[PDB]
Amino acid sequence: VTSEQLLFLEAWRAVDRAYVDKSFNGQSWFKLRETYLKKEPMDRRAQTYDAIRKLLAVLDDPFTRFLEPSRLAALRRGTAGSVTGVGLEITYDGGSGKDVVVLTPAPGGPAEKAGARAGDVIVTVDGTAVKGLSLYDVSDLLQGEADSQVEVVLHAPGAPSNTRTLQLTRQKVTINPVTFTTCSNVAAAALPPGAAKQQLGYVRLATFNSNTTAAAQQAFTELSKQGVAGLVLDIRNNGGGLFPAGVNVARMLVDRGDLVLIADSQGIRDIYSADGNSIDSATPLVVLVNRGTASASEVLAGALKDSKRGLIAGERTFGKGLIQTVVDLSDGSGVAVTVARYQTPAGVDINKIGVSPDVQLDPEVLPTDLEGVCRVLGSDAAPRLF
Repeated sequence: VTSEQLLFLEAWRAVDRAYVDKSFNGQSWFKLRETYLKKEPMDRRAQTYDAIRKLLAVLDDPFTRFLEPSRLAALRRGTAGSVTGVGLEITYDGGSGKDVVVLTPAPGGPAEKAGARAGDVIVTVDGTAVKGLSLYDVSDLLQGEADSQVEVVLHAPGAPSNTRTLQLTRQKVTINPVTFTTCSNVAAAALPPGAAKQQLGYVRLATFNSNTTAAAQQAFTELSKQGVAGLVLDIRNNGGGLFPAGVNVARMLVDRGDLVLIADSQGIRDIYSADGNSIDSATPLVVLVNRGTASASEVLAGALKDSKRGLIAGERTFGKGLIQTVVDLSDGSGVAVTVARYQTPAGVDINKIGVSPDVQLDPEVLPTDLEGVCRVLGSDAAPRLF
């Protein structure tokens, strides 16, 4: 057994042990391993890399890929530079014919500005058809020199005809995780049953990152302090990002019971529950969501709904429920692998299904800016949130 063969095996093993589906997409994982060891050239590192890649492909899971030591490192050093993008976070389609689609059009970003919406299929990036490419490959296409341009062609799902050809200028897009306000003189159409007052606390979590937690905490604390009659938690177009932030937020609102299950073809492998340490467990709550509501955000929504902590209003969410992790190799290289799936507290997959609203509403109706928000809520055509 050579060093190179030993390395290929670390990769094969990473999947053998961690993969989400222990039937390996109806393939004999073990048979593959032996076959490859006998048939695939692996005398030089570069070739062992090709072998791993070839191996990973049989699973037919676009999220599962191999990463070379440099790319891994660079992923890691990540976010920094004059490297800029177009305000687009991506993922693959919720039922894979293939497709790379928009996950999140960053608020006030180029893509956003141009009309790109969550869920839109990306056909090409500067002439190259992106279908089936690694998300890493795609990110690279969209990324580039500061203030430079790139052509993105997209179409609405199921309408390859209805395409739009975006000419985008690459620029850093700073984003804020949390904003909130108190809306006063709120219309009644918008108040929870029996509101002592016409005031709603509004909390906008546009993103789940490392800053979300502290800002959300503070927000709920103040609002509770003010005794608003109801809370509006807006997670529309929030790609999810940081899972832990999603859980911390949910613990702020739900004081007991289960929040989210981590499952695979084995059964439940892990679970996250309330820790009892909430900020507000009593003010009536409504959560705004939409098709751009994904991953950690959907976990939050699911927890709020299933526990009966709040109603869900808007339109069904993204349905992005897979969990990928990177397994590092001795190499310094790594295998990004899908290892689990989020399920709601009720035992339902987030993947494909998403979170469904209790109050079906046009998710467009409400603005995202504080002023505009209070304006629509305190008005004649204020949405019937509750």
